[PDB]
Amino acid sequence: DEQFEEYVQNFKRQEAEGTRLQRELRGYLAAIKGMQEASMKLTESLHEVYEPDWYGREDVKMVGEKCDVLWEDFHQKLVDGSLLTLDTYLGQFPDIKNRIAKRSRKLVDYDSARHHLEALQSKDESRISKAEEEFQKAQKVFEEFNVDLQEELPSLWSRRVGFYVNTFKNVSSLEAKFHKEIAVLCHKLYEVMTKLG
Amino acid sequence: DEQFEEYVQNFKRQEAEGTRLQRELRGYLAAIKGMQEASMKLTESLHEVYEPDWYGREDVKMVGEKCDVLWEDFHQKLVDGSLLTLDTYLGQFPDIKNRIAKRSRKLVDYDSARHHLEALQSKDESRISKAEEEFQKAQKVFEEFNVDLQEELPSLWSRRVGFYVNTFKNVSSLEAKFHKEIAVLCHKLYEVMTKLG
Ligand SMILES: [K+]
Ligand SMILES: [K+]
Ligand SMILES: [K+]
Ligand SMILES: [K+]
Repeated sequence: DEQFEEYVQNFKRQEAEGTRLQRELRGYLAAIKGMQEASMKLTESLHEVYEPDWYGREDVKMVGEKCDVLWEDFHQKLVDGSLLTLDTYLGQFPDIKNRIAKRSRKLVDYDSARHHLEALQSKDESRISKAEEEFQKAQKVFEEFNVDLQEELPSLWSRRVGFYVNTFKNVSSLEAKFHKEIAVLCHKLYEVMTKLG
Repeated sequence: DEQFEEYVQNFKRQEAEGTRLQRELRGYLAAIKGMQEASMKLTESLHEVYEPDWYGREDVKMVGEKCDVLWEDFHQKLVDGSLLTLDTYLGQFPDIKNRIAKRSRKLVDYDSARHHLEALQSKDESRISKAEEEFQKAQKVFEEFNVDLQEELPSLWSRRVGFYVNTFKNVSSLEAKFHKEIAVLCHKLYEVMTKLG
């Protein structure tokens, strides 16, 4: 009885952790959009202070071009990857929410239909059998909602540990390939600057 | 005469390019502060979803720690380096601005004192000599402002090309060392995640 109240405390928590992760992942993606655009303004002012063309304009426009492409693709891979995966995972929660509440009421109706056992503690056989049909009906409805959730709540909580683990794995790996690749483009820009000065 | 008007058009432009570069460099630094804090929130939610301690918490807290240090130091090196250098360079402009205007008026006073040559086209010797003292005085004042600026305006415009060049050199080099170093820390996080899953 109290074992299910423990599954609810675990569900309501797992839901908060997940919506918090979505918030902070939307915060991280917005900031990446912010450094991309801010970095692009900086490269554009360089392109203005370079006319006509001196000591490698073709190796400045190319660097500035594929830098924007790296930022552009990295943001999108996080949007279409780890953010979408987290949205679909959180979409599981509103239906389970409605059913946890439905079961709770179906439990009251079961316990009210059951406590009406005073009827068979006199008896009117036509009213006993009428109450039996309303008790058996209440027991089958409660057990339909309860049987499913008793499985689904500890089964969602189990895939929780490996869910946060897989999200951060794919994020850190997209980061690593973006930072390792942009570091090279940044170095090419430096090497073109040293050619000038 | 018109050669100095060309030095002013070059000064007023060089001032706009510089204030624009400061704007866009303050934009780039603000966004870096934004990705640092957003990345830190993301690592903090990981630290929450990790209790008690499993498959390397000491190699997650360390990664998250020195990631913040890289972001922290990179932002500061741009603040104390290339942004300060650009602020001090732009601080040269308001005084030169005041003197370009001062000279322009001193030129009118010179030309008004000079055009008063009609006095020696009759003559009153006491009024000629009085006008001479006011013409010679106006010529020495104009030439004091003009001689300096005739040097200082093409001398500031010359250090312009190599100024933007040195700013972007130091920026791209701080970027490159930050991105190359964070790419390694990001990879360590991935390697600790794979250990778990
Ligand atoms: K863009
Ligand atoms: K840049
Ligand atoms: K901080
Ligand atoms: K991260």
